[PDB]
Amino acid sequence: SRYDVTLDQSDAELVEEIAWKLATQATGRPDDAEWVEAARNAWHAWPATLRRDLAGFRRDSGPDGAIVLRGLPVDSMGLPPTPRVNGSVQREASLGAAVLLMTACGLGDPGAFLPEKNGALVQDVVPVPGMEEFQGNAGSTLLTFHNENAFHEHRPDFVMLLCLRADPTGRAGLRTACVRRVLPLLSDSTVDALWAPEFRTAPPPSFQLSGPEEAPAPVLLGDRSDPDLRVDLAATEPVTERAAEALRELQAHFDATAVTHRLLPGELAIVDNRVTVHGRTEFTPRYDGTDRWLQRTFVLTDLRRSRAMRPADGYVLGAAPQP
Ligand SMILES: [Cl-]
Ligand SMILES: [Cl-]
Ligand SMILES: [Fe+2]
Repeated sequence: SRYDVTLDQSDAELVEEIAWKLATQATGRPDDAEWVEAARNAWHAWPATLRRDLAGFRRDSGPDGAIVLRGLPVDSMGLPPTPRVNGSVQREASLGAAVLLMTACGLGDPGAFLPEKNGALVQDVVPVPGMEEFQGNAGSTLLTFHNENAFHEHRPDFVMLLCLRADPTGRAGLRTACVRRVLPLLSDSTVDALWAPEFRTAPPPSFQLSGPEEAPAPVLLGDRSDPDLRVDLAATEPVTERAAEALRELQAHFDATAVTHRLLPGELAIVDNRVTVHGRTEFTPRYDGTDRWLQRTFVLTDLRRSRAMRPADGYVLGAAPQP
């Protein structure tokens, strides 16, 4: 399978060397344009085999709309305890930030949203005490299936998750479900419903004090046989009864066809957010610094499209127009 790639020893050693040099020698820090520029240049030093694998995935993300690469460099012996605060982000140069931002520049460009993790390009995904029931990074309850930032016009094209520390408890796993697997299984009425403009996905309160009551829109987008989708099973509200039934059937088939991944250190999951939803199983964190630790970076395949939301042609998307 070209969607599960283990680095051979030589390639893993070359990537480690490149990542260390970037992390230690590049001027500035990960969120600075000059550091992203260094990562972009560093990406082109990677082994050609890996660049070819990623280019292949970008061109065709396959029936599960996801790839896992294994054997990437993480400083396990140097890793501090897993962070325990909401909004934990990687502001300082590190091996993890190097790996993520280099890969981001290979697939497109990294990006982030000002109202989410303060627009940090490399974001920690860790369980936070008191946030157990929360539908987000910090929770440890069941995270229902969603496209990342489904409400947003310039939502991530890819979501990348690098594992620094595995969940020691064995109950946590990333779940990904692709529309390619479910579409041929869906009943005709459900398919019709999903193409109809009968679903409202409002932005979360963090993204606006508020205004424009979101116009109803379809869940399925683009080609009839190979559509994209835009859904959040927590946030998307059906406007009609048939839309409600359709979401229930959609969820059922996501659950039935989802791939569940327990990531290990040095493993990088890349999800095609145009065709694949993700979620996470419930688990019981230890909250003792040994818990699951992933770092996340979003990729925009055509950064240019979001320029109106990126002051100074930066990597942080805000808002506006207005009139
Ligand atoms: Cl490209
Ligand atoms: Cl996992
Ligand atoms: Fe998510």
